[PDB]
Amino acid sequence: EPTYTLYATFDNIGGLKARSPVSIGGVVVGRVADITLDPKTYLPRVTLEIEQRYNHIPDTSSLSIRTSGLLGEQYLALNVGFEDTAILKDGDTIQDTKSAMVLEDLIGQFLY
Amino acid sequence: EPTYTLYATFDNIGGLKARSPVSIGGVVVGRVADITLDPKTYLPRVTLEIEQRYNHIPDTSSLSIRTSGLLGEQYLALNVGFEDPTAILKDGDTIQDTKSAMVLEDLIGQFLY
Amino acid sequence: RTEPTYTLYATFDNIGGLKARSPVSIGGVVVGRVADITLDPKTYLPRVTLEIEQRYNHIPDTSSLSIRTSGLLGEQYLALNVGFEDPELGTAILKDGDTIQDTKSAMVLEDLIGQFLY
Amino acid sequence: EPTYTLYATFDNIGGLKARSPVSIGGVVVGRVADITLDPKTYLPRVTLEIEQRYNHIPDTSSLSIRTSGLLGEQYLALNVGFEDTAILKDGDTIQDTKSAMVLEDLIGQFLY
Amino acid sequence: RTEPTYTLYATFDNIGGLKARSPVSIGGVVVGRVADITLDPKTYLPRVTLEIEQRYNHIPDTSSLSIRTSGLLGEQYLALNVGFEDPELGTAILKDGDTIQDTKSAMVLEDLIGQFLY
Amino acid sequence: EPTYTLYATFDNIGGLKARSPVSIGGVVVGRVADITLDPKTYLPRVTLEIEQRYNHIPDTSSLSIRTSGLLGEQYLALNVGFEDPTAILKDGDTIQDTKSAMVLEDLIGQFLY
Repeated sequence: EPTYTLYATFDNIGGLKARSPVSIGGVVVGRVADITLDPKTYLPRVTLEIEQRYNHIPDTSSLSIRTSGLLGEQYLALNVGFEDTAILKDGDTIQDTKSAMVLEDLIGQFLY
Repeated sequence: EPTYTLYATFDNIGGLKARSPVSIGGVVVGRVADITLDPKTYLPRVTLEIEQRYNHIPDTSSLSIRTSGLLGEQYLALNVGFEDPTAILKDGDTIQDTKSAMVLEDLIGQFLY
Repeated sequence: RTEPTYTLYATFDNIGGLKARSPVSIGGVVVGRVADITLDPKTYLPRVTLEIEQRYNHIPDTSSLSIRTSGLLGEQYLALNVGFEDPELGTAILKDGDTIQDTKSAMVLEDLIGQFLY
Repeated sequence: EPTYTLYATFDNIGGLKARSPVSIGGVVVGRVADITLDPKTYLPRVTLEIEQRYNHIPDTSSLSIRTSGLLGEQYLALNVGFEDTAILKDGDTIQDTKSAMVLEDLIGQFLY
Repeated sequence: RTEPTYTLYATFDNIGGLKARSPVSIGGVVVGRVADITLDPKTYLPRVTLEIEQRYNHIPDTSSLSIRTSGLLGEQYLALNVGFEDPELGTAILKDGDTIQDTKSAMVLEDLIGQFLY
Repeated sequence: EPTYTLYATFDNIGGLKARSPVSIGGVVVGRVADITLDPKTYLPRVTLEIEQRYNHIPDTSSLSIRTSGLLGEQYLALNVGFEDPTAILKDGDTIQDTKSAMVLEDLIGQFLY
């Protein structure tokens, strides 16, 4: 499958790494190609490669970083948004992101 | 065993994959043959193969995606529904009634917020 | 050589992870083995066949089976709970080919989570 | 080390098996030698072998069945009772026992 | 060849499972490595030496370190949190040999359990 | 490193064994050399060997038995106490202040009852 490039910035990518999958409905449609840290914002930017056969994904789509079972690996959940506006293609950015949970933040929540 | 085909659409199939089992009462009656994503709806469509000897399963039946123990693998729980004046499923029929895999992050967000 | 056994049957709603050769415990002591599991072609209910060591012959009908797990990531097993022997009436002893009417099906991790939350 | 025999009856021995240790203060002083089910009571009877160098253990002592960490193995916690009456030796019984927890009873407690 | 780095130091109360070669993450992206851990012969406090890739040169003094775990049975790592750059005053940039004053020590499983209960 | 001897008595040492470490601030400063059970008190007495380079540890110091992560192994957390007009520990000294291993069954019994 040829792929098209997508970019996304998160506050915290956590356990996500190069080769991590991109799922829709839990089906893998692509892969984290590279992770790097903005020289200026010190915020991580993910580069995605999405199989071409999933070409009709809207800009209103989002990404969440998630885990696969309890001790699972980290993956990216692409949530397909409503169409009315455009469609993503090599070089487009996903605006709407949700950062990995931080186990220590949940323990501090769950206690305090 | 020869098998008969069934189809079912979920919002989220999570860890379910090709060759994942189909259980009834925890007894394996079949296998996920293929998972693919609807070209139009971007919703996963599961193709099931059920051993023929389990032919009298009604339309009011459901599937849930479940895990086998805590760190288990994902499987499909077919719940045989009550039969009443609908029909019986056979090669090519669809199961309307589905329940998508749980998402660890949604349960933690529930349990906290 | 091997301990000779007697056959017992039970029907559950859901046997979960239980399989052929799974043990049968009393007070956590193994007294036998799941011999076969099969799914009724008509009731779509699993029927378990048990082999119990002969030396445990005085088990009453009022006895139960629960499907349980051995620790958190454990294997599945059958807990046979010995019921009380009533001298009033109602209360015999199980022998080759008897059925255990009182069963409890495997717990379903998804049902516990759905309970615990909703 | 030569050993002396001790016996004990529990309602439920759970995951305890032949060769399981007998700890005092978390120090191993002996071993489950055999487990068997009373022909009449259908209650498990444990046979223990205790290293001889621990000879001054009173009758008022108890046994609890416990687990070593979360996914640990099962062991027997011998709790040394007060002396005023006697001392255990080859063939004596420990009256005071506490049966293994049953994971399904704790889940039913924790929910209902 | 290898990315050249700059040295940073930090003192914690308790470094827990953190060891030499443990990573340093920003937003979960690795920017460096624990180079050495040693215990002050006088303060009996652990002092960590860090090597940060040069290409991350614009980190402010108001930045912090927390010792964290990667999933539940994970390995220990250092979360460097980039602080705000104040144009009023008080707020420089770290260079070879600077110290990170703001630290948070490893969590102690026994302290969480003692909290959660008592 | 040459080492200096220390002794300490706990109610329950749990999973702690010979060769278990002694940490300060999570830095290993020594090893459990031997565990044995007092012939009289039936209480476990731990013999510790501490690297000599950590000689200035006060009597008001404590030991706790702890676990390294959830499924971790057991180790001894030496907490250096505040020094005030007592003394310093050296080959043969005893640590009064101890905390015995947690017992999973006691925490579950707390958490429920």
